[PDB]
Amino acid sequence: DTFETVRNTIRIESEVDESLRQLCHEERITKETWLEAAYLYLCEKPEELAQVIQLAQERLSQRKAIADYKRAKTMQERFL
Amino acid sequence: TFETVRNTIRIESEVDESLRQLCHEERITKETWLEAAYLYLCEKPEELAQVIQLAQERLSQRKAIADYKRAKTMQERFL
Repeated sequence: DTFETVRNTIRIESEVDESLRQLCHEERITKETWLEAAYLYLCEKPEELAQVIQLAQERLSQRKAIADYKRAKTMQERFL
Repeated sequence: TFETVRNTIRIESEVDESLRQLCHEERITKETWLEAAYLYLCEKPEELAQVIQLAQERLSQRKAIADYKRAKTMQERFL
């Protein structure tokens, strides 16, 4: 049947990753599959997915900060 | 003429705890030191441009730390 698969590389915060990876192992699931289940479940619970979205971009905005921190702290030692 | 301006300062934690340790064991106050630091470095352009650059980063540093603090704290009750 028509069931292709698409490959992309994913980076997750360590504390969350080694907990999701533990849940996927705790229940005989795959990381790529738990994401699929969540996305299909939330996509049909729209008032709930809206909260996930704002949480996601607030995690990305959070991510830029942790990066921009090291962006500068590295640039500091180039002068200190 | 001689006047003084009363600016409130917010110094990074590790450095502040180190300047106060310097001035206490030197018979100095951190504000006179700041006067001395500026008066020294401004007469020496090439080194000024460096402490400018170190500052430019020292501020980008803390303003990035500010973006993080606000992002998590809004997540914290966003659940």
